[PDB]
Amino acid sequence: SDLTVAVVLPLTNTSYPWSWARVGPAVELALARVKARPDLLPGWTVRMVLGSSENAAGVCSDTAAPLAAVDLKWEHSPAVFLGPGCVYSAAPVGRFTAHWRVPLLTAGAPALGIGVKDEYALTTRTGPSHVKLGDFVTALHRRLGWEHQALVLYADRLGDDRPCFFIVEGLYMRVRERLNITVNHQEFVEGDPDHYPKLLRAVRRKGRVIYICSSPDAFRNLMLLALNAGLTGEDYVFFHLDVFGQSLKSAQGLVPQKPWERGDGQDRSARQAFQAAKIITYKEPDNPEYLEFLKQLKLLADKKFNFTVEDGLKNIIPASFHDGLLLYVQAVTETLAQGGTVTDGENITQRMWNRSFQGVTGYLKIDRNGDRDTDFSLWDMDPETGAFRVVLNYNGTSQELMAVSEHKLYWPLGYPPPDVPKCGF
Ligand SMILES: *[C@@H]1O[C@H](CO)[C@@H](O[C@@H]2O[C@H](CO)[C@@H](O)[C@H](O)[C@H]2NC(C)=O)[C@H](O)[C@H]1NC(C)=O
Ligand SMILES: *[C@@H]1O[C@H](CO)[C@@H](O)[C@H](O)[C@H]1NC(C)=O
Ligand SMILES: [Br-]
Repeated sequence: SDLTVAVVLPLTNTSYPWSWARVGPAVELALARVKARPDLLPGWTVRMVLGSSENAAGVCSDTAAPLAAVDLKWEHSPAVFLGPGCVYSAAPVGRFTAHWRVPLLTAGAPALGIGVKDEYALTTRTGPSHVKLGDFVTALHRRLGWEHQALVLYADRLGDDRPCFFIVEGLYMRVRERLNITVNHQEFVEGDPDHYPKLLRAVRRKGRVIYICSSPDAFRNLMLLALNAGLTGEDYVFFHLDVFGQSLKSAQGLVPQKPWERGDGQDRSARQAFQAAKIITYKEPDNPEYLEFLKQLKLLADKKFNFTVEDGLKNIIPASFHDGLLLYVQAVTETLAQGGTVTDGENITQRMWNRSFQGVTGYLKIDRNGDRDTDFSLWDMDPETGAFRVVLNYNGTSQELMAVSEHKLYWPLGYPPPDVPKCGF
């Protein structure tokens, strides 16, 4: 019989990490692996029905998505939902699926609010979530002895899925819960020169350990301004929250990363400014199955989905959809083996939560709350070359920070700055 999967993702817009053009080829690869394992889903064939989260304007919507989920639910009685990826689409869809007691799988929806599983029942997140970044910051602060204060600056585009707002919301709640520190925050608009005076005033008076969520250019600009104001690596550290690594190039091999470089006549000043800057990204999976996945994903997307998949950290999302689907397929199989059936959402979800699995993204742990443990990398500058590289990795499960390639964290004075200045703010 059929195990029907309902997909609510962006079907025509190709610009999201969870767009169908990237997730669809990944899902196909997953279903081919399943089809070649007869021990899986004994007497059940996975079929896919598709609905779009996009409004007329072509963006993922808080309206189009639940309307589509409702339609797919009536027409197909799906055993499970795949997606949505956008916070704004996921929020209403997840409340519906919870009410239907039908499992929803996603590698998007990183927002804090989705982690409230009393509301978002049977939602399993197999991609990153923003509280996990709070875990990473928590670890950093314990490693480096920062136990009092931090400042967060963040900005977003005109009005959308507000990635940076949700990143900060996630970071703030988790960090406050575990470290009891004071976390000042401050929103700004990127294209507005009126906002810079207040940003630089806030850096001066509100913190010394500083987190910035913004476009690569807004970060560079702020660093240049910080330098000109005599705010240097001795008293300050600036973390760029750039989870998908936009400020950095991919498939570089031995070509050194110089995120401070523009050829705009400020490169020397930028390099000098970036001595005080470190970059926080998701961890690039390093296992060989992943590189094979990327090879296969690229070929399939170009062939059947009319789309060129670029190298980048964004590709972890479709791979996590891939892995999530397989984790779900294993769970259903285990449920069938012990007398259950495919529509037993609660029993299927219990078998995914608090569990380890091996997939193209490597080792993956889903925590007790149904959210994947997320790994992070910290990049900083070789003072000799100006180049950036990964110097620390964070394992989301063990909560361990490990040195990478025997590198040392760069500090101008050889030790990190205190989070409170010796004379007060
Ligand atoms: C695909 O999605 C992107 C958004 O993720 C669309 O681009 C935004 O479009 C709105 C108007 O709808 C603008 O105000 C934003 O500033 C745009 N932002 C970005 C990031 O470009 C894009 O138009 C969509 N494309 C299609 C064909 O539907
Ligand atoms: C992360 O730590 C966990 C828990 O010890 C371990 O299972 C896993 O193998 C680690 N991840 C990697 C990629 O080493
Ligand atoms: Br979506």
